[PDB]
Amino acid sequence: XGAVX
Amino acid sequence: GYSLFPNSPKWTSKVVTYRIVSYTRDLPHITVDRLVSKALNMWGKEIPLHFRKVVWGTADIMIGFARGAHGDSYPFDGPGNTLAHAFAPGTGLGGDAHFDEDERWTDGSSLGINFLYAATHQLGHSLGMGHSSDPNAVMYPTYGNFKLSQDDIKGIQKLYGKR
Ligand SMILES: [Ca+2]
Ligand SMILES: [Ca+2]
Ligand SMILES: [Zn+2]
Ligand SMILES: [Zn+2]
Repeated sequence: XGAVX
Repeated sequence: GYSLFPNSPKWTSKVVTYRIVSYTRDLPHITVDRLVSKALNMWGKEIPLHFRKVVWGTADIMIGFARGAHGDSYPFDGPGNTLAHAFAPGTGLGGDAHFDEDERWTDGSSLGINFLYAATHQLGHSLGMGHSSDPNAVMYPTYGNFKLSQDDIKGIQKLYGKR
């Protein structure tokens, strides 16, 4: 892969 | 060109800590340490932010290698498919960067995914970069001797200001 949390 | 995350999350202090929590069998430990620093400094030279390394406990940016499920909502998946992933700035999981141990990683002298490139992409996410529409950008969504593109620099400086 960029993830939010 | 570049994108950020919604509501522009960013680190709020002038210093951000980081820890390499787990290593890969593919490289010496010192080699991973030196490449992570180099990746961080590519972004750091452009902006008013400094990185401090820690060796124990919790740091802002937790970096490591893992096989399979490893405590977040995005478990790794064996050889192939997903390679790595990272999170936007914030408490807890925010900022962290994870690499799948079930690939092959290289410092440039062997077969593998180029770890310096990969770490620069993932740590761009850890500082608040999203994906770019510009193919020349380190932050382009697909993996494809290097530098940050002009789009990468414009985006990071939009979020932090200029050094
Ligand atoms: Ca964190
Ligand atoms: Ca995988
Ligand atoms: Zn990405
Ligand atoms: Zn993860």
